[PDB]
Amino acid sequence: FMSNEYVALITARGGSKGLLRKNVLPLHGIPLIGWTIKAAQGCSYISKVFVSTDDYEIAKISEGLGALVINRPEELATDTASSIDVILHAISWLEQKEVQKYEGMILLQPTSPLRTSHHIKEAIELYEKTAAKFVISVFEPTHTPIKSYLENDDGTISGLYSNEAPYQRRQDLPRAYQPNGAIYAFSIDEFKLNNHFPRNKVFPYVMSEVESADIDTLEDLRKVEEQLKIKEIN
Amino acid sequence: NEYVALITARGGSKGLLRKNVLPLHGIPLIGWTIKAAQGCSYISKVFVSTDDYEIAKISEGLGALVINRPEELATDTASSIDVILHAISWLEQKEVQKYEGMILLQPTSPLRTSHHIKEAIELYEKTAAKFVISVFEPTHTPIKSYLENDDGTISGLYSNEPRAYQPNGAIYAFSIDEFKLNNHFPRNKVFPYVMSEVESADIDTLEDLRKVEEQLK
Ligand SMILES: Nc1ccn([C@@H]2O[C@H](COP(=O)(O)OP(=O)(O)O)[C@@H](O)[C@H]2O)c(=O)n1
Ligand SMILES: Nc1ccn([C@@H]2O[C@H](COP(=O)(O)OP(=O)(O)O)[C@@H](O)[C@H]2O)c(=O)n1
Ligand SMILES: [Ca+2]
Repeated sequence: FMSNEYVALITARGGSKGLLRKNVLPLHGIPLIGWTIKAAQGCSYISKVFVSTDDYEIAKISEGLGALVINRPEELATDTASSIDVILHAISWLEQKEVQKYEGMILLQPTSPLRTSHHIKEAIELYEKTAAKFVISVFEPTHTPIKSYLENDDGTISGLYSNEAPYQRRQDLPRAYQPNGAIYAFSIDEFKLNNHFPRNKVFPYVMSEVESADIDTLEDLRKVEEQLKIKEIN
Repeated sequence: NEYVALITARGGSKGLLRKNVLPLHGIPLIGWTIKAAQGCSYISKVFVSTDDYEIAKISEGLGALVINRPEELATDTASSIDVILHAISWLEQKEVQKYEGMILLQPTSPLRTSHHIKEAIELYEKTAAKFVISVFEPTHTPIKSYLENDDGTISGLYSNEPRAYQPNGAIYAFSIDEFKLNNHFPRNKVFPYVMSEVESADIDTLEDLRKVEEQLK
């Protein structure tokens, strides 16, 4: 169908495998998660923004900004909790609590603050243009994996893709992509058919390595702060 | 075994302007590679293949010999094979000395030292290799990436999910005679010279150059 509706889902847990409270850390005057909430809200194609959280501060920040809160069960906020299970829970919550029927879900990670409304807009346009079942934001690494080698038992090496691939121009080879975790745009119906992410009609939404920045440490956060400060003062 | 170093440096670039001649810790970028080739005992002569006046002036000034590269071989479309074949042809006409191996070195790898070149040539001799290429093991293994299919879709490169190496572009040590009979890089008896990710730094932007400057102070 030509006319489709989209819902944004932001998954942010309180706990972490590190000694960092990532999702609420200040970045250029606002909590980290705020950059992703605002990117979703700023996009014309997004009807509603939902934040799935178990945390009081994340929920408070989210509601304050105008996003809707999906109260996530304890089991789904553990270090062992599966990405699929959180999505299925959010799909279930939406089907029971939200009257609007959505074709696609735009899953967005709070750890990708350089992914903007413009990136979401473009990813949804690609999703529609290609008749995709799943659009994932990716980047082309500086050292492309299509030009890599694998080690043989005798200690020699051979091209992973082909024998001539490591010596060929990157432009003359199929492109190899690395997902950056910023955007996962998928058909809600196709996700709950296999109860997992679609395996077919998967298209890449290409972003630069610079815009692919993922927050894991205070250094990652410091680097992005400087980048935003540099764009501010020029 | 006698070895000739070939440094391929074109004037043009898709990104960073005058890349090969930009200052890095007191020396033009290319000078780090010229000096790393000259500092290695196994290297008899150092040649710089360029289409550029500035690169040639810097190279001659550092004592390297200049191979004047034709315009078509300095384009964005120009093949790696064609640049090497041209240098092989130039060497066979303009050089009385016969070399068994060619050590192809990129000026964009300034953290690759004489020590790294010595070790790659030692591996080349010890293994009786047809080809030795400097590599690194990336933090994100290439086997876990996606490959773009013909219809525009993506799927896992290797499978839907082994030791992987990524060439860093710093050193290519191969037999000249063997390269001439194949008109391509050897496909067998290829051994990896493993370097760290940190020493595998490649200059493409002013940020890459600034990062190397900082880890050079
Ligand atoms: N079961 C989980 C795991 C991570 N996440 C969130 O997904 C983002 C990226 O996860 P991450 O790689 O930083 O992992 P942790 O910080 O949770 O150790 C973070 O913003 C998490 O808050 C979640 O919502 N539910
Ligand atoms: N057709 C070409 C392309 C690159 N090169 C050189 O190969 C090195 C690395 O090239 P590169 O991958 O960064 O691409 P460009 O700088 O040419 O855009 C540089 O020192 C280039 O000057 C060359 O000699 N002939
Ligand atoms: Ca873009």
